[PDB]
Amino acid sequence: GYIQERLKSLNDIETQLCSMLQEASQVTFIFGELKRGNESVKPQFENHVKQFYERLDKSTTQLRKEIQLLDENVGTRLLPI
Amino acid sequence: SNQALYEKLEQTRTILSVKLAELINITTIADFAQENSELAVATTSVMMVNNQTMQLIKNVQDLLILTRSIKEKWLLNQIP
Repeated sequence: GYIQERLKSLNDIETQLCSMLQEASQVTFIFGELKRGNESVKPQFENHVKQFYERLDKSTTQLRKEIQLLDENVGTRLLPI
Repeated sequence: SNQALYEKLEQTRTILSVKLAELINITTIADFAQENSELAVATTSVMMVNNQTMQLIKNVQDLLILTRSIKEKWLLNQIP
């Protein structure tokens, strides 16, 4: 159903947000490595920073669409207030 | 009341991008004895990055609260 689709999109967003948190932990742990003089993980540092951004952009964009869809469904699938 | 959802979203994205940009600006360079010991520059940088991460976590949390509220509107206000 339509509502099933919305919930699955929303669950998908929850997954993206968890992935973002995973990136943040990696960025953090890798910084500690760089500061200790382990320069070997510098490319991964830059990659995880870039991914956090890409994920921020994608998840917030999908969220904005979901809010729009709520608004369009007032009176049709969703009770007014 | 949905306008409030848009505005919360904009504000949270705004903060996340600022906090990430701040994190990007913390020197990654690898690590007068008294000065060195008092300022503890290398330690301070690690603390700064972790402080950014604490806030990245907090603000991602806010994105989850928003997502849940959208889920609940569908679950609760659908026409039977």
